[PDB]
Formats: sequence, C-alpha cells, structure tokens
Amino acid sequence: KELLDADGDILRNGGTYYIVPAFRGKGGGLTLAKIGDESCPLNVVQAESETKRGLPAMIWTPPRIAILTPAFYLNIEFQPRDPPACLQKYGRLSWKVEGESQEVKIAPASEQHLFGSFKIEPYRDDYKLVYCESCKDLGISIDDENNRLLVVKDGDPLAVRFEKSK
Repeated sequence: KELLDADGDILRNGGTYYIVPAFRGKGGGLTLAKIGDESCPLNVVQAESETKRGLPAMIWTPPRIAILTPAFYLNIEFQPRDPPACLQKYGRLSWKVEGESQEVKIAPASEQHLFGSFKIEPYRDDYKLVYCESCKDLGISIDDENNRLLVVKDGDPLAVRFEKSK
C-alpha cells in the first residue's frame, strides 16, 4: 500500500506535513505542550481544538530514496515557526519515546538516532503511527489536566492523515 497525503500525493522523504486526526470530535493536529512540572513544552500532544492543524512535522529516513513507505524507519521532527526559547538551541525537535512512561517527547539533540523508531502504516481508511522499540501503535492518553498525550497505546491507535505544510 502507498502512503499518501490528503491530496493523494505519495509522502516525500524529507517532506513536511501536518499530522491531523482522521476522525472528528476529539482534538486537532499534533503539537507540543508542557506537562506536570516541566517548564519547556517537551510532550507531543494532540491540540485541544479541532480547528488547529498543529505543528509542521518533517519526516525522513537515511536512505536516499525520494518517497516514504511503511517499511522505512522514520525520524519525525517538529518545525515550529516560533519555537519557545527553551527549544531554540535544539536544531532539531525530534520525537522519541520515553521507555518507562511510554510518552512521545522531544529528544535532547545528543540522543537523536540516525534511524528513528517510528513508522507510518495504513489503518482502515487512513493511517496510524507506530513505534518500534515488535512495533506498537501510538494513541492518546489524557492526563490530569486534560492534555491529550501522544503515547504508546497498542491496539488503540490515533487515526491520522497528512496535510502538506506549504
């Protein structure tokens, strides 16, 4: 199966997309939030408002191939226009999974791996994101303050689509 954006174009290696929900009524696209006692927004979350596309995400794999497929391991990097000061010296805001909490967060730059651990898979009529420590679905878990945390949640994936950032 081919990985397509919402227009029908195959996803590009190194392309930038908004990662938006395929279903209505439970939040918008993927973005960052500060959680708990953290002063910096290091958690990947779904936007509370369905009207929001979230942050552009650059998706890439080391092989010098022009398109992406479900077989490739991916790095996913948020590219905000106006990153908060605490994240301005990162260079790349790459996703990781924290092993003990299973939360998707932004990695320190020194921790980023050449091959990422994410993949994109068809899911019903849309797509899902998976994390490969076998691979497990990423889904949403609500915290005490109603933040919609992106977490490993095997069997309850967040269904997503990809919109070109432009």
